[PDB]
Amino acid sequence: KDLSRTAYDHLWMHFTRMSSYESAPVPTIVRGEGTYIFDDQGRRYLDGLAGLFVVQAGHGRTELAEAASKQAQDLAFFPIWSYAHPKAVELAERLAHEAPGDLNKVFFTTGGGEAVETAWKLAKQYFKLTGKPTKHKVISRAVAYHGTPQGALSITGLPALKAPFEPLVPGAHKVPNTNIYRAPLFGDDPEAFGRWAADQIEQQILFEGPETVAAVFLEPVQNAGGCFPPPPGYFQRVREICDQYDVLLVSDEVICAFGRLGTTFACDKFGYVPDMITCAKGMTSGYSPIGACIISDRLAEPFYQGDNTFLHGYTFGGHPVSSAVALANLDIFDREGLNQHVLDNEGTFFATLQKLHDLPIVGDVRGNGFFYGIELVKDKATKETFTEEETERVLYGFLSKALFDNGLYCRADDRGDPVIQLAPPLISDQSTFDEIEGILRTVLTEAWTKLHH
Amino acid sequence: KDLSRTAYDHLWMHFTRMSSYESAPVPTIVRGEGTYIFDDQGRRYLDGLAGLFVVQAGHGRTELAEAASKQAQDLAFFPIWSYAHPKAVELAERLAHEAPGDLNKVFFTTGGGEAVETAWKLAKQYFKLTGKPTKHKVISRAVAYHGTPQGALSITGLPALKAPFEPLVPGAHKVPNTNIYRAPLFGDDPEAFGRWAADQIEQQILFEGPETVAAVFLEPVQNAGGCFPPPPGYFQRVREICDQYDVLLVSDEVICAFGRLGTTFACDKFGYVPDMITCAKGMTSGYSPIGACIISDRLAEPFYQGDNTFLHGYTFGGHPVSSAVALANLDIFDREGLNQHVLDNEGTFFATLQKLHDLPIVGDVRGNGFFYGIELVKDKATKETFTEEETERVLYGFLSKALFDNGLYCRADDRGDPVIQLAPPLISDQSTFDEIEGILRTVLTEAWTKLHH
Repeated sequence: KDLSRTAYDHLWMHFTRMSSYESAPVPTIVRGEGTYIFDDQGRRYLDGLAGLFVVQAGHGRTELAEAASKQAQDLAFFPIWSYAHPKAVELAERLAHEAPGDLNKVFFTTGGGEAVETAWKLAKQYFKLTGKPTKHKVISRAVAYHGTPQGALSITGLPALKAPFEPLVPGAHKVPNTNIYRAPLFGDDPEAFGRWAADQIEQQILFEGPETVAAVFLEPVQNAGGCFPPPPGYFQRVREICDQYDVLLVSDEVICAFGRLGTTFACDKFGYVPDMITCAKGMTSGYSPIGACIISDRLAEPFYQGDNTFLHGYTFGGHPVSSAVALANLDIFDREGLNQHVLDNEGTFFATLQKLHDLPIVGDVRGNGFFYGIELVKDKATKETFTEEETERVLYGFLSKALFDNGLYCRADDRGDPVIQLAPPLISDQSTFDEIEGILRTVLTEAWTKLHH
Repeated sequence: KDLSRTAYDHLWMHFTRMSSYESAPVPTIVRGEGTYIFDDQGRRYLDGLAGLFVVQAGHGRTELAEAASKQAQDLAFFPIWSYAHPKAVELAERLAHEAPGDLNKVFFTTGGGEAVETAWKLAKQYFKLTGKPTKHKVISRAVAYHGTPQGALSITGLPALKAPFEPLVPGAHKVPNTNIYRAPLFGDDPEAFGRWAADQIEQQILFEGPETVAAVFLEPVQNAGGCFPPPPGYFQRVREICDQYDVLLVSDEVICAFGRLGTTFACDKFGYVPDMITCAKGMTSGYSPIGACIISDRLAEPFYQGDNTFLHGYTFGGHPVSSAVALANLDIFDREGLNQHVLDNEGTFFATLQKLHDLPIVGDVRGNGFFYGIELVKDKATKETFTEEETERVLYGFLSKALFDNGLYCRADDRGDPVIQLAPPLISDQSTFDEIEGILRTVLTEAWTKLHH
């Protein structure tokens, strides 16, 4: 009314229908502690998304706050633009050490979209430097989100995010996602489904001509569309196809890295080695912006000869304070054994959510690690979806309001989506899982009453 | 212990020829205080670029370090994705209050390129929402830098940054810059030159068809190419042209805002009101990454009606810690009067650098505020440029090494450029200006001896 008004008048929120706050206060979060956040009235919510798949270590970490002030006092900013500073160097070494294979070169960004832009640009120049100048196209999955700058947005697979802005950067082609719950083919045969879904990458390579294709971008577990884990055999086949056709595999780990799946790099959870990794989000548990494109030495080789230069960069990539905070965050990971904690508890988290399958609105519960989706349906036997009117009234309206009002934050850009996603802080335990399931049961029971069956 | 091997092995530096560090140490900056930085050997350097046109208030600001820890302990991260947090709201209000006209809506980013992407995307959607769907093209100046994600990169006017990555986002067209020192026409008539240079924007709009053109992107003072201030009457005429043809004017103030020219928004230094401002860099004096696209209420209006949404965003845009730090930085500005300090000292800074005109290698001294370029030439009478060999040996090699070794940091991405640019912290004073001139005189005297006349 003062500050909800100030927000509506000046703060253009991201992925927000701003008219929603014409005659309703903007929900304003002011404090977090552990797994909880608090609004400007002191109401408490379980942070069911860890902010935005970010706050791995939990909120209120004095050690990360003090890491920031200690570094800012000493050197808050100097560019890594033909210069180094110690924390960037130390963090690049650490990330390289954790990364698989020969992924030893770290190109810092501030965000994930910036990292995706980096990976595509690097692929293009790599092929120019190695005598394959027509290699430029990229492949990614339907419904996947890979960011919003216009190159990343080409790789993105959500038409609603793209249609207002087209034309974008040429060369981005789509293949099916691995949502077996709605598979057009082989939904009853996970291994065949995985082989089919991977083989569609080969088909698109052949369609466009392999000498024109540079890269394939895949999340370990796809977020947008509603949390799709990989089918059996999928990544091994993708790697084989990329090898065969001289195409680079980019693991887009902006969500999945830094323990979300119980490993530092999520490609290790599924046993594949990509050519590049994009990451951001949980590198600092969100405490200071930073991301990276981590790159195979094989790719870097030509750029490190003679007068060659990757004429690319970001003012704030590799920022001293962010780098210090990332290192302190990884120290928390190591000291508290957060990656192992996630591996040791993924089974019970999944089982706790799966209890919701006895509700008539719940069609599917799926995920991996500390990352799950609960897909809502109008009828479980037919997997019937919602009408446009039901989506507005029951999902955007009733469901999203009810989850928040009953103490569970888990809706941001996806308020109108029929899948509820969860990605709480990695310090979450059985008590957290129980609190989540209990609120979901209450709210999903009520949601069913809002549907005309 | 020397970090040079760790850096070469893992830190892919931005805009860097990495082979330069195969058999030479990486210059490693570890600490800053005020206008100075220190390397890991304890040598001290004047920060002649304020890092990267960033560190407006100077290094070692306890106030900013403590602002970061205070906020991070309370709420380090929550997304502004259909939610607000108090520091983002407060900063949006403050930026809106400082911005001219009806520029009251603040769309936060982390970086400048992200902000430029924002502005172009917003322009495209705006025109779709207001029944002008063919408006999509952008105009910008030759040799201008507007960022590196592939939409921003289209607006960028440096072919070396673009050729390896083409094709980019269609619709970006170029017009002449305002480098009066090498004007083909009106070199000794600034007013005529200004009219001419603005008129070229109208010509390009006509060439492409006004109903296909969305926006014009211009820095107040152009960085790349070597510091080109606007000629008299230029921006007034640009604003007239944009109004006539229903094209949006975007002031790209990533370098120029936050006191670099003596005002909070640099468009105010030159007396024009753009439709959008892009900014980043000095918002926090670089202490924590954040930027913004600041937007006219007239542009926002259609997006705030009904179901309409700008489906765009960045995880870390408007970060709580960055927002807190930005507010504390603006507090320093207000209490110390840094904007006025720059207005009061720009004349003597410029006059001090102009003393270098008596050197035979110095072709031009130009700039505005605390932003200058010193253009080097092989012959002052003819304005003769350097050969490729001279550029490598004398500029990339001798000059850039000598500047650093004599105590002046002022070379990053531009080590091989014939223009030396300067943009020190805004706390710089006459002593700083004299220190700069003295080092430049030493090094430029020596550089002349390296050239075969």
